[PDB]
Amino acid sequence: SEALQQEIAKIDEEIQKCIRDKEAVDAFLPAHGEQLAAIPTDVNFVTRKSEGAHNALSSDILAIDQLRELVKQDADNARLSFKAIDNLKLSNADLISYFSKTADEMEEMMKKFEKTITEIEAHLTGVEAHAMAMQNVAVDERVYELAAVLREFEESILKVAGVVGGVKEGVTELQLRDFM
Amino acid sequence: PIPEQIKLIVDKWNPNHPNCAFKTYLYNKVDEHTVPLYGPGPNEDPKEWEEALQRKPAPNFIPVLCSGFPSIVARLMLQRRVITEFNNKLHQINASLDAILSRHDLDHTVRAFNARRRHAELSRRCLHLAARVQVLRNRGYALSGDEDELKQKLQQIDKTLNDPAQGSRLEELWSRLIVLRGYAEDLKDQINQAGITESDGLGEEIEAKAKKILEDYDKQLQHLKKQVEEAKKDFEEWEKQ
Amino acid sequence: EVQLVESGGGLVQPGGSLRLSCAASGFNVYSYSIHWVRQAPGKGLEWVASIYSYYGSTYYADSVKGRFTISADTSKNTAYLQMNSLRAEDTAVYYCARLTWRSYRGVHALDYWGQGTLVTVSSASTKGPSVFPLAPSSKSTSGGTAALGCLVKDYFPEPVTVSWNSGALTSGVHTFPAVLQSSGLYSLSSVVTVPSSSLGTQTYICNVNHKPSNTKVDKKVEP
Amino acid sequence: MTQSPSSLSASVGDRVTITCRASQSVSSAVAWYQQKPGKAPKLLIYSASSLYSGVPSRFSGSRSGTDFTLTISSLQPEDFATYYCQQSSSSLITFGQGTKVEIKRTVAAPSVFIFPPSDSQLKSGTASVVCLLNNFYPREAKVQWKVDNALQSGNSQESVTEQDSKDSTYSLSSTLTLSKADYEKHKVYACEVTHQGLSSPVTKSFNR
Amino acid sequence: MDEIITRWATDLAKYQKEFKEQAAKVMEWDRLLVENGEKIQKLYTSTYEAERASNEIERQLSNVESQQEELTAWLDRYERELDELYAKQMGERTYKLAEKLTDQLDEMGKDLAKMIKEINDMSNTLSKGSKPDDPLTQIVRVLNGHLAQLQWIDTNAAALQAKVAAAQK
Amino acid sequence: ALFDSLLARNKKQAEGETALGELPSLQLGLADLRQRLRKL
Ligand SMILES: [Os+3]
Repeated sequence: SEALQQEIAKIDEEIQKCIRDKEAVDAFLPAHGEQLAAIPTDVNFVTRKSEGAHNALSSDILAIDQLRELVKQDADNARLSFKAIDNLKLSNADLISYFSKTADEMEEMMKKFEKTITEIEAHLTGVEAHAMAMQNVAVDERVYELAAVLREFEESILKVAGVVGGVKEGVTELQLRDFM
Repeated sequence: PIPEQIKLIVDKWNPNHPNCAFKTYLYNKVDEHTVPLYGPGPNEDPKEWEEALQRKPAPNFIPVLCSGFPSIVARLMLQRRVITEFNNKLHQINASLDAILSRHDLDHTVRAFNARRRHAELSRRCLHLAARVQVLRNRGYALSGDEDELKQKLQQIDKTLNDPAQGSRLEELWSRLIVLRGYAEDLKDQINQAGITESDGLGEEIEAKAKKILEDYDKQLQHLKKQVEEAKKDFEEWEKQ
Repeated sequence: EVQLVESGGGLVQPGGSLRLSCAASGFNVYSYSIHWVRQAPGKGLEWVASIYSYYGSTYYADSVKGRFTISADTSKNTAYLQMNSLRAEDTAVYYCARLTWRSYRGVHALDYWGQGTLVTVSSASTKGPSVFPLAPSSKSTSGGTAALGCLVKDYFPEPVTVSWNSGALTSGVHTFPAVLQSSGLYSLSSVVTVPSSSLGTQTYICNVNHKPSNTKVDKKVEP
Repeated sequence: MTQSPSSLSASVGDRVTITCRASQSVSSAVAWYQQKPGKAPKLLIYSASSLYSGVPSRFSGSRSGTDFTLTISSLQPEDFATYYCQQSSSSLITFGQGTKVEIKRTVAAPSVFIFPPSDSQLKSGTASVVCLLNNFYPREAKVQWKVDNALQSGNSQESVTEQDSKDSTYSLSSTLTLSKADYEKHKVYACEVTHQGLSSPVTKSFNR
Repeated sequence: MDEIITRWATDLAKYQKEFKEQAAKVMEWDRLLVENGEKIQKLYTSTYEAERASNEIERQLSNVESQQEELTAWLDRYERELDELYAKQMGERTYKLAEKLTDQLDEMGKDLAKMIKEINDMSNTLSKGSKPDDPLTQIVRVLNGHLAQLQWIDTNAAALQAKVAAAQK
Repeated sequence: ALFDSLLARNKKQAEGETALGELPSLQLGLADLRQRLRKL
């Protein structure tokens, strides 16, 4: 009974010693689990901030693009003026187009002013009504508005998309008819 | 049949792999052309190995022998070791994005705006010089021809601007705005009590979803915009041919 | 490519007022929330106040509520800690720091600290030190170890610089931390251990300097 | 209640483990920080257990119920500094008392050197008697002045220097300030020191 | 003695059934790890791209910034030849009217801008004025932006559609 | 930080300046906006 009773002890001890390792696994799980679950939330966050920067830089491109062509025409218009003086110190028919151009340009800027003015009128006339109701009256109801807006924007985008597709295909038609 | 079950149980709880009963395989990714290596070792049944390779999730994966608990502990050890690397790299990305945003949001915006105003100023100066050039040199009294058309346009626009009504509309509008300013401010001060209802009423959860839907819309809109842009740029080509 | 420059600290009379400035470089201040943490000399770290602009929130420690006022200029991209009604217990090295990538969740940890600025609140005015010699009583023929030193007494504010033989002698030297006396004046003792036989042979002269008051004193220790 | 840290010590390469107990057991938000003398604090662990970037692997943070722990499996010559934990309850960030670790070595008694006051200081109307305890370990050391066999206290200040970089032994200056009046009225000035390494308290005295 | 073999075998099956689960969980975690890792790399790429682009924009705002230095110093240089021209002549009002006429509307634009800003202020403050840092006015604004952009798209697309009818000859 | 940049862009948008044409546009929202959308 000695060899047996000892063998069972050693065996059961070894098994118990293995179960200690099993438990050791069980212990080191939840922490590591949280750590793991943390990751996808961050990468799914950092990926968002990148999109923010990209939307910011891409927006910054058009800014310089505008500033590029602006200094370039100001470079030429300031150059066309000196060559006239450098010609004098040792083009009068040319600047006429430039002045008449500035005129032609401003001629619409005035129309823009008129437009915006008319809009402002049309808007404040609404402000009056809004206040006129707001004075007359004197959360959950407006939440419906947002949804009603968005579900309508979906539709509007889907409407525009058709127009866009129609145009694009309409252009490729001519493109085709060209080399066809 | 007693000393067989015992030996089989002693065999089950063991790393010697006589039907270890803790036999699971984990797939470790390895890029080519290292697939030809690995290559099991001491007590690997090609049956188990191939059967593992059989139901492969994706190429460039090699199976790994996890016999019992120390192995799964070790796998965890690695998983943490990579956890930290992941977080680190992610933070690097974060930091570089912060740097880019800090640059743009402050250093570049100011120079853009500043440069634009400087352009406007220099445009004014440029026209002023370009104007004086057409004065002093062209003061030979013989200034006519296309000048009439210029002063005609100038007179037209100048006459359109220098009108009583057109000039008056703005002045009328301003006061017309100030009326609503005072009225609104008064009516606002009167109903300046619903603050908690307002702040708490607004703060919600649908807002988060709305933001998402907005971003999606923005993407779709950008795509459409660029598509139309291309449709234009691609058409003005055909306009020539 | 990220740093927090801290300034605006220094000396001030009790009940006075100061404005600490923490200029951040490498990230938008609005996106993150900036924290202030002071450390009193010989003491541990003490949280002072937090600001997060994108949320418009401000939080202060109990020990400075109402008295202090944190802020931050987004355009200038800089944080500010306005301190009013100061006390002698507000004497501490003020640090400025930020949290992890944004918040992000509830992972409150200060990754990037600055080097901090020392704010001293005391009533005493500027005063130059007096250097007193600590003569050796041990015999020169004892063969053991002979101790010497100088006593830089009654000066304000900190810090002062003490050396031996114009930076020459440095082995065995000990310049103790300046302690605060009742009056509000600082005082220290700068000692040095040398062989017994070196007495008489080596000319020991302690060089003391105090920049804020424009004062320098060289004193010769003797048997 | 700004407090100073408990200074413990151990030999190089010893397995060290530090623990803070938060009154409110938190989900995460428990950062650990290191700080060397003269240098600002640096982040070690964040989110209770997540190791931070730019930190050796020997530092390992963990939790056990309401107790958070910072483990250093192998103490290195660069690991000798002060360590703080951080509670965060949205908000009011609370820093623990901190914990300074110092290198361990063999026991060495301090060299005692008593210095009477200068005659130039007595000219101004002051008398400062100094007692220097040079180069010892551990940092624990007791000092008591005696004026004509009369125990003094409150009038005697103490100042200690940082642990030496080479031999790792502290130096302690005990300064007893008095007025010319009280000073001149006495003769026997004895400085008693008590230390672990010494067999019994060595007293260094002088007669005016 | 069977009562021991029963315990052994029960414990065995019991802990096997659990070890399988643990392993499975670990596997799933690995999948998660690589699945994210790919995205991390994508972020690395995207970020590097952003970095390079920002550097480019930085470069652009120095050329455009120095072009406003040469074409300024020269504009100042011309003034000498201008004063020389004056010096030559010493030994018009219509243009001066043209410039002020062109310049006067800029002030109108500025004032109009001020007006619009104030109107926005009054409308925004009136609708909400106890939390100007809120997400409502945010959605409003961004959503207005989207409206405007959508309008632009619609109109321009309509213009291009009209432009095609010309080719339908 | 995307929506944030959308706000920021749409914020800087309706605020000046001297750009020879692009003046800040007034914001509408909700009631007027839906109809303004339908009138597309
Ligand atoms: Os707002």
